[PDB]
Amino acid sequence: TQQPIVTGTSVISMKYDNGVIIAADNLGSYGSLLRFNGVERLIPVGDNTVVGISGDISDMQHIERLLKDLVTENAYDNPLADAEEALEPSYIFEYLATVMYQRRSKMNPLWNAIIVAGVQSNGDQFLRYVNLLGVTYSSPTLATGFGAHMANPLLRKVVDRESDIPKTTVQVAEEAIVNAMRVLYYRDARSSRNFSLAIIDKNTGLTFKKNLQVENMKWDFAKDIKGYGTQKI
Amino acid sequence: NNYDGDTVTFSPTGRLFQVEYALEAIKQGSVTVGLRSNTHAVLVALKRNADELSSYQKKIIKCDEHMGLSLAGLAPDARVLSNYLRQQCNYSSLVFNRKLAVERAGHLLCDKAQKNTQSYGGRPYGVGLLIIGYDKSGAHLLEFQPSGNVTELYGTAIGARSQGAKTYLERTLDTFIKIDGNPDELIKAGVEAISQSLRDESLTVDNLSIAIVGKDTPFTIYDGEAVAKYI
Amino acid sequence: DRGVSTFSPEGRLFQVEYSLEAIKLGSTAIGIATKEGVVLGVEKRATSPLLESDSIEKIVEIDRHIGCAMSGLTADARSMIEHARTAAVTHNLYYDEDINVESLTQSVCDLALRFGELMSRPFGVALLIAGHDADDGYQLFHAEPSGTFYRYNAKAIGSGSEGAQAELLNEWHSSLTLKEAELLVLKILKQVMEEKLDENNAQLSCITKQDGFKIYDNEKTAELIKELKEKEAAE
Amino acid sequence: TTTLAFKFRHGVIVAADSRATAGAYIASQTVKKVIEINPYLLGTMAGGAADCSFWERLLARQCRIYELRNKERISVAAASKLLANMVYQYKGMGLSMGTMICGWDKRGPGLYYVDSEGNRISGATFSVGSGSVYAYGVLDSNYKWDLSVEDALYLGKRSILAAAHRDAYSGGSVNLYHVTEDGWIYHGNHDVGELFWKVKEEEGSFNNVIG
Amino acid sequence: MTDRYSFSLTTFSPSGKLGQIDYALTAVKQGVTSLGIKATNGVVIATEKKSSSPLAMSETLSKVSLLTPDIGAVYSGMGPDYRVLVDKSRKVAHTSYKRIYGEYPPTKLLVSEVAKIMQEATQSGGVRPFGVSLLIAGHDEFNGFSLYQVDPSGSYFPWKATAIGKGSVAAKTFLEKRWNDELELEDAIHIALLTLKESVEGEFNGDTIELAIIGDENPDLLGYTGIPTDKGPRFRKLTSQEINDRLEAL
Amino acid sequence: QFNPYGDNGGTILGIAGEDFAVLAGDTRNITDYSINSRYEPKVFDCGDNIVMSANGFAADGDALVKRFKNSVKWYHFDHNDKKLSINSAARNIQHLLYSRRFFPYYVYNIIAGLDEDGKGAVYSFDPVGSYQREQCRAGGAAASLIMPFLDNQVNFKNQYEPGTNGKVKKPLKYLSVEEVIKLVRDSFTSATERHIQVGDGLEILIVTKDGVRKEFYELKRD
Amino acid sequence: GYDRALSIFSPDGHIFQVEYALEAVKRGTCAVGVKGKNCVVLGCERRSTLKLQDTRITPSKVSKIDSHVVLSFSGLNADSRILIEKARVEAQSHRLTLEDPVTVEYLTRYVAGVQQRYTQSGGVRPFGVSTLIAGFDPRDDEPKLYQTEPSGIYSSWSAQTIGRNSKTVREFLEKNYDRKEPPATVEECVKLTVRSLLEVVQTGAKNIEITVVKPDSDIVALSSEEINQYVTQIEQEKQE
Amino acid sequence: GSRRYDSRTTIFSPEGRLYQVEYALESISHAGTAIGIMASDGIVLAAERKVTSTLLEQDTSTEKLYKLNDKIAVAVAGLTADAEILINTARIHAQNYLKTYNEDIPVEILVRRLSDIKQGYTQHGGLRPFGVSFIYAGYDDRYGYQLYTSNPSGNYTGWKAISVGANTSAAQTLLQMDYKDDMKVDDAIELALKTLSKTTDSSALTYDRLEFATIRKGANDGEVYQKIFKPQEIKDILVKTGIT
Ligand SMILES: *[B]([O])([O])[C]([C][C]([C])[C])[N]C(=O)[C]([C]C1=[C][C]=[C][C]=[C]1)[N]C(=O)C1=[C]N=[C][C]=N1
Ligand SMILES: [Mg+2]
Repeated sequence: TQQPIVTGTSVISMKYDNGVIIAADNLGSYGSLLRFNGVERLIPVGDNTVVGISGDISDMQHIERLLKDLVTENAYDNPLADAEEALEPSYIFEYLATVMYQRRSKMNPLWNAIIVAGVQSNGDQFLRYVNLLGVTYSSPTLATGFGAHMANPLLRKVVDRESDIPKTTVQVAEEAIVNAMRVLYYRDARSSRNFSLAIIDKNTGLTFKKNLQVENMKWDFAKDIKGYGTQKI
Repeated sequence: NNYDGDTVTFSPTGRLFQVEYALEAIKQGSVTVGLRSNTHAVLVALKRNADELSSYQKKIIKCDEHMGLSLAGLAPDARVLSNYLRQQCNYSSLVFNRKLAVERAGHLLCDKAQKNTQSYGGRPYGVGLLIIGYDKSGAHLLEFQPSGNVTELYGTAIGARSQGAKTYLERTLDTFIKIDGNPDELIKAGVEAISQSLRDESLTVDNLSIAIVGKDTPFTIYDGEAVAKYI
Repeated sequence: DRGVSTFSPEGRLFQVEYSLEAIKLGSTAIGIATKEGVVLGVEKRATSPLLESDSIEKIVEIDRHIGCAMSGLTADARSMIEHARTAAVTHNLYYDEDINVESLTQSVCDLALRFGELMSRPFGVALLIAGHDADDGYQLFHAEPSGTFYRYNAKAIGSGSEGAQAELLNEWHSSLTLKEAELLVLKILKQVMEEKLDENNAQLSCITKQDGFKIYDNEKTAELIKELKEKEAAE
Repeated sequence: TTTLAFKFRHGVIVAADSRATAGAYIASQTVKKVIEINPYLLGTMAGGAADCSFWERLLARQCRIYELRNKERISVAAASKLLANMVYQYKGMGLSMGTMICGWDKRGPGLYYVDSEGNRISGATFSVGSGSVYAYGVLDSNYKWDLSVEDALYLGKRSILAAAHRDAYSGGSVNLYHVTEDGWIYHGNHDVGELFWKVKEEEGSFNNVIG
Repeated sequence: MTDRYSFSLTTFSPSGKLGQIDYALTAVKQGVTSLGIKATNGVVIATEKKSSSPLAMSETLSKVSLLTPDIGAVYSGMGPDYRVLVDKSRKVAHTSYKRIYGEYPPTKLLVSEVAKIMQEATQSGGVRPFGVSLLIAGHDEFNGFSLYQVDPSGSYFPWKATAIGKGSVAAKTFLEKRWNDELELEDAIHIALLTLKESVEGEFNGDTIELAIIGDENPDLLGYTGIPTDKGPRFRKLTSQEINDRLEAL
Repeated sequence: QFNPYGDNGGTILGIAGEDFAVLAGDTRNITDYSINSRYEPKVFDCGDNIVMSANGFAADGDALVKRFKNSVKWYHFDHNDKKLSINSAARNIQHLLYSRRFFPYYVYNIIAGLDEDGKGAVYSFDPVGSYQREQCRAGGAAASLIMPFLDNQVNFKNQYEPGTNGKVKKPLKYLSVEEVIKLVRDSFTSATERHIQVGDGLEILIVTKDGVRKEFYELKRD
Repeated sequence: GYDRALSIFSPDGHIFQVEYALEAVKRGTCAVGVKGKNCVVLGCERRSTLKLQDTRITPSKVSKIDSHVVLSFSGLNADSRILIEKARVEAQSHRLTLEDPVTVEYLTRYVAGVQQRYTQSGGVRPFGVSTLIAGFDPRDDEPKLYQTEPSGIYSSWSAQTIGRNSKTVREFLEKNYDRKEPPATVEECVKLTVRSLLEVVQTGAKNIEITVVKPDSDIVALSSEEINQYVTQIEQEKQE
Repeated sequence: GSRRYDSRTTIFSPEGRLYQVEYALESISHAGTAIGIMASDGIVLAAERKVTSTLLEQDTSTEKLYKLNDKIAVAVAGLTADAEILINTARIHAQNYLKTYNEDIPVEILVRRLSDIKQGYTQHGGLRPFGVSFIYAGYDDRYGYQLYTSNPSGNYTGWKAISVGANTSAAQTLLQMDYKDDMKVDDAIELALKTLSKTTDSSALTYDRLEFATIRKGANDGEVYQKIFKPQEIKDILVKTGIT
């Protein structure tokens, strides 16, 4: 049993017709202090998987090392390591899910919420969640922390059920994710303007975008707001 | 001679006699054949009886839905090694949601057998195994020796009089490899291969044991009247 | 000296082969499987007339549906029986059912090769495990110290085994009744035994689906011996 | 829960209700709280269903290997003692069991009370569970050694009914057993709803209730 | 790996002999001569510093060792075995006595502990006996001055005077003629030097001889003042110069 | 302080027929007042004509099912591909549950299939292994909403025959699979109305001698 | 730990260490057991090579395992103490867990199991001891007499002897003991036990020990004079 | 591996003897003779030190006679180092018993415990046995004065008079001749010294070659006193009995 110290906030994601999108801001908070501004919380595994992590950053860095070691170990005595016997999103997820549940069962958890996004060998989209309790679930849209409360409602307006996935393009899906990140910057007190975004497509592969910023923000209406009720000046 | 008392002792010519004696137990064992195409992989085994009142000792063991083996030598040692394979196949599924690659299954058996050849007190395994399976890179056939040596092959045979079946497969190499999408013809080639190792006795209904795995075929064993079709 | 788990140049474990020689010195035990049941019979072989023969326990219950006869160093069989009984009852605990005869035999045979430098040597006793289950019906198994087990229609182990097995070769057929099997075991036991066969120096038992495993009374066996004598004198 | 058992001239009667509760919610009304250890041995369940079920089924397996080893049926005293020693290892760990071990052995009919606290008591009459307090009134007032099997079966049935009526956590149905030297005999499942009205009419009892 | 020698390497032969102990005693016989003499007001222990090479600094190799402030030791036989026994002897004096009773052990009980360690090497699995005989001189309040010999078997005997190693038979005869119960410490040192000269071939001086005494308390060697009851160690190693001074009056 | 347990909501329902059995459960997964998934399967085909659902804490439910599927696999290996009967599976599951008596699987488990006589069978489990065979059983969040309805409409409780006035009960006539599925759908539709953790979808697994069949029905998404 | 396999098979199928343990039993002093109609008598030889012995304190040959069961032996004396201690511990453990004293058959089965365990365990040698275990089961009047040996086999006997010259006394018992009519009284049973030892013992003075066990935990050891009266009567009848 | 070098200390010979026990007894037969004699009013322990030297410090020396507690003492024959291991274990056992039951340990119970330890080294562990034979002299309120012996086999027996070590055959014959049941301590003292004087391999029996001890109720009223004799006291008793 511990408490989280340096933390990362929401990770958000969704499926679209040819793949998946995932995003997360670049902040490492220390309670109410916005301490570390250059923290990458999306970690690619090969060219077909991206693991997005929220929660304790020290435990994130530990998981990041486990994944790096997993790739090394998979290549051992494996001539098809870059082909048929490469790591799949489903393999990577089940491994983490196994680790998370085992750690909670020893009353010493990895204080994280994780979303594994990727595309399988057969072109199928993979998107599944796991957390410190070992709880797992899958949905067309997935989000952690505040994203669950604010992002999911917006992303579910695009993909409300399974049948909406083929009807959703990459441009529409990215637009929805970027909008959600803006909303989280308006409303989450432990968020940052700077974020990373990753697209895993079955045709165009893995596209990893860094140093993105929330833009097209609405603040001008603030000038007209005066006092808390009766004040006019 | 003076260097065969235990597994921990090299001979003056660099030989390990206890391992060689374990290898001898395989040659005493009943014949078993393995062969594959690009779509399927087949095991054929000649079972042995104690007498006319006795049953015919089982030769083939299932390890997973996509993998299994045939044995020749000490049957209990095959039970130990197959139990290990069952666990490893199972660890791969539970932890990684991943079917164990046949090549990696061979590497694990090699390493398990090796530990018994370098340490004092223990003994080498006294059995040879032919592992077949269908994984993400297609059909596979492996040969396991208790020295630790594992080899991927198109076809092979181990046990008594296995040289006859091995020569046949070496001639038929170009033919049986092309038998794709036809399980019965691939088994026929295996039954014809094991027939080259027979003397005096012939293939009867409770004598023959066949197993197959493939693209849309789980590892299944055929015994009794199920193999009368191929006699 | 030399390792306990050492292979011979022929590819056999010395200790396993030597334990098989000890089993050849043991008293005779015979098993016959039929569609009406499996019969088990043993030679008691008391070393002295003062020895109370009814205390000689070479036929043993493992469960209601599984029996067991032994031959060789019979003291070694006690821990095997104990394991078998535990395995049978434990499976009933975990699965609310009777355990398959083959599965029980496999569990006993797993102990066999657990020796090295675990126990210090192989078992010096062979077992005839007879029983019934719903899947494979009436069954008879021969469990060796090699860890190998063969199923048999009929089998003899002990000192008069090869002579008895040849006799079982000719006499057994798939339509044998239980009564015919009882007399057949008595006949072959009488043939290979040193002393004259009676109810006190030989013991019968059977396993049926209805009544389960039963060791025969000396009064019941005595009648089967008298029935045997008369039918041999009939021609 | 209401369970009872008592020794008498012609063996031992064993009776129990069938209600399982989860707070105020009635989870089940078809619970077998009498356990068949062996054809000459019974065990009752009260408190933790999981605990009582597991340890008494593990007992039955202990009692069975005893029979194979010793060519003899285990005594009620020895069986009760194995259970008591088993649960004593986990004392303070949170086990919740209130059981009776009922049977007939060489010493005649036998009845032992065993719980997770560590008590193991031999007695002619027991009742355990939340509704035991109601059952004891009917038992103590009508219990004799010279009881017929018919009257004894009714007494155990009537005693459960008394508790099922008053105790909110007891009810559903009554399971009856009679243990003889030739083994236990099951005497059926009796719905309390139907049984209550029947007893009310035939006996005249429960006048305060309208029917 | 694992130490798989869990069986005894020293066993009884048909004649009743414990071979390895006898062979250890043979190794002691080959060793350089060392001796001990007990006086009325002290004890002396002495040996030859057999230098393996003239380039070797023999001062760095100490054959005579302090075990406690009032107990010293010398040996004959295998040097490395002696060195580890001294390490263990120093430690056991603390762990099995000083940390319990708050004072240093009496000579006989420290000897008893060393003896035990040597006996165990004679019976325990996968070890050979120690190839040394020890001479342990010491003083304690209630037993006074004492001198003990300890053999590879673990057996120990108290001596008025004795010798072990190369020329022990001749040296013990020499000591029998010279020893009496009225000897002062200086007389014992003189006899020790006379006895030791007979077994030495080459150079015989303070640089080739190692000699120490158990005698009066040395407050100058204590290292601190302020506690009346602490009066300093009775063990003292004689210097090269101090030995040479007594070789002129020899 | 770290709490190793959670509540993922969900509700399940098992009904045993004369020669069939159904195991139904909603597809909604939740934490607190949030929805995790509108379609997260909760009832599984475990092999040997046995279906299973472990409702409550999803992580413990997934582990138990995973372990039972594993137990079935090894039962085939160890006992010559013998079919695991429903009564044998039930007893095995108790021992899986009680192996964690002092750190329980926080789930309410139900399995369904056919007994060895071919009749429909449902077994119900508490978190620590107490089990029993039942004809009708709901488990999980809205269990208390559904069970009283099933007592009335499956076992005809408190129902008597008109004209007799409480003297003669309504006879226990058997139900068909089509009649049972109607009761299942009405149970979940009613539970959806009054329980916030119930909704989104309903997946039913029907077991017969022919095998395991599935049926899916939408539920309200509010 | 010392794991060496000392008890192993030889080419002819013999475990020599177990067979050499029987030779230690052959060297041991003679012990005899005879069961009558309502009693069991245990006779034991005392070798008269050892005089100046204190017979008060010297370990007696017959040991009580419980109030109703006794154990005598032949072979290594030190080994027998280990089996007796284990048997005594088990006897109390049985009373403690099952609330009944051990049956004679159960106690024998335990001791025999211990002996067997030492024939296939690493780092240990077999017990050089054979035992005679006698007594009466709780609430039973049927006499019980069992024998064990180093290999671990055990069996029930109407009458039996073990130790040195046991071949001779067994010969005597086989012709003198009638199964249809066993020693009806204590006198007849003791007399037959003393007679059997007189075939081997030498002098009938302090060389013969006798212990009578009767039902319901009635165990007593005869004195020198009481035994000497049997020795006197036997030889006076023999002079004819 | 290591098997090659294992002597196998715990095995039977074809004749059913324990090799190492027999060879340990052979060792003990060369050790100095120790004698124990039990009288009605006490026990005597006498023992011969092995070929001593004039330069041996006798008054502070102890190789034969050891104190286990206030009521029990032992005479040693064999390897002294091996004996001290066992002696310390026996001292601890006596104190354990006293702590547990608040009563002094009965003699036989202490003897059985030590003998069981010796037995263990002959049956398991693969180690050589202790090359030691003890004579136990002790008193308790159950059996009174008691003499026991134990040897490397772990077998123990009770005695009126007994010898261990060298020349036991000769010594036992002499004791068997002159011993009587109504004997007293002063007479037993004389018998012990006379027996040693005749069986000794030395030219003459002197004070410096002996260890001597008595256990007497010759303590003021109902209690027992152990007397380990000093060199001068052994010299006086040698003159008194008329040996020197
Ligand atoms: B009885 O009331 O003791 C009863 C006996 C049990 C064997 C079914 N116990 C319960 O009903 C308990 C709760 C309880 C109520 C009153 C006293 C003590 C305990 N409930 C359960 O065991 C249970 C099991 N599974 C589901 C729900 N409840
Ligand atoms: Mg709803």
